[PDB]
Amino acid sequence: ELVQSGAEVKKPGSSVKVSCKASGGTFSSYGISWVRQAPGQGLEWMGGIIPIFGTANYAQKFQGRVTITADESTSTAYMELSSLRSEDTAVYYCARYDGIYGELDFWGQGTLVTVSSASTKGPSVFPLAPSGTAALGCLVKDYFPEPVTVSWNSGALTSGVHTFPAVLQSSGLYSLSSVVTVPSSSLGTQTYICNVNHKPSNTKVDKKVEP
Amino acid sequence: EIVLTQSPATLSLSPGERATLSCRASQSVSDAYLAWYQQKPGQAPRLLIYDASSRATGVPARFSGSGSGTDFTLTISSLEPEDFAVYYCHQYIQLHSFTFGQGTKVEIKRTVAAPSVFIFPPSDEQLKSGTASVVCLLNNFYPREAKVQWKVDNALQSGNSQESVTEQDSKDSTYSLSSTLTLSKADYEKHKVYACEVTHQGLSSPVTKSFNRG
Repeated sequence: ELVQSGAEVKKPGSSVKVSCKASGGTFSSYGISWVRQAPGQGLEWMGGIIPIFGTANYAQKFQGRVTITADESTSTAYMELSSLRSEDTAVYYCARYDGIYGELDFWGQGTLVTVSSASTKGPSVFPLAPSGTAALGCLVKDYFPEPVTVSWNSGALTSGVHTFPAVLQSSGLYSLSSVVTVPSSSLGTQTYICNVNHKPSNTKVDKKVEP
Repeated sequence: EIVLTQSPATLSLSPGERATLSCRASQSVSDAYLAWYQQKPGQAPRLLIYDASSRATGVPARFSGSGSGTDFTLTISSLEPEDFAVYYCHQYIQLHSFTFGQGTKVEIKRTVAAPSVFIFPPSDEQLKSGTASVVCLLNNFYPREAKVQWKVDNALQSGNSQESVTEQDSKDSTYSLSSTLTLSKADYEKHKVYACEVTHQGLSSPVTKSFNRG
């Protein structure tokens, strides 16, 4: 596994520094690459590092705008991109490759970087109340930036769960609903909680959904 | 430097059918420093094939690849609903330069499915704050095309609903959809009957779900 840092907002002109933490410590033999993905766009390679040497290649596009480093002690690598403009909003993935090959055999979970001159807001969570199957859910309204994770019963319920893509409202805040279909019969007995986490604002909220 | 060209941009096929995706290189990447990745919605790319033809651990047998020089292919021999994804080729002949193809979007065709429709009234908690969101859910339908129209009392409302569609279900290839009508508390309290009317080819006549403000 490769563990990446949480998503962030940065204001235009500044610089971001994303962390990628390796498995166990045996990232000795292996390289680490940074590939980014702009929304609805392809995969774009920014650069690689072979950690035991602290040696970095970069794409021509990201010349001396990007700097990639490894931390030999606690086995983490970093991509630092500067002079962030609107175009740099993207998910930043780190991935591991073998120096004698080059396939990216393992990837980090992704790090969303929203380049915006707009402040971080945590969301409000409202219940979507129950109507032989019944829909119930949670509205997750007015947050910034993306993303927000939504789980049901701490992970006990995954079946029939649709969590929608966020919309950007005319206010410039994101909103999203997460719904679930369950048996009608279980309503007045099985209790249902939605577990919302907006990491950019340290907001964990758990909300019970009753009719 | 090396430009990878993927073709076609979109492949729309049913389960069982064969998906063959092409990837062309601007110069030779040899006995293949060429790899394929699968990217399912909301997820990191996953390695499928490397060295043009080598299958990675855990990747199902129905995936294979071939090619050399500048012409390559990835084949999903018998497509499965779980194969909904964007697929990317990647060349790595010189380790100082990794490039990727623009991806091919594999979409899964299926039989027509009717949306189960639900309507949600605003929470009291949201109303105390001075906004009313009304949520209409169209669940597990196919194809994408749907018409959601809001009816307040019985006049057609416009201009203050947003839609969002989920991506095709990995398991049954259906879409779900939410229409959210957002009004001020004052605007909300102007009317009584809030109705969602769904037109889809899975239904003989448009279904309507409604509640009376209470």
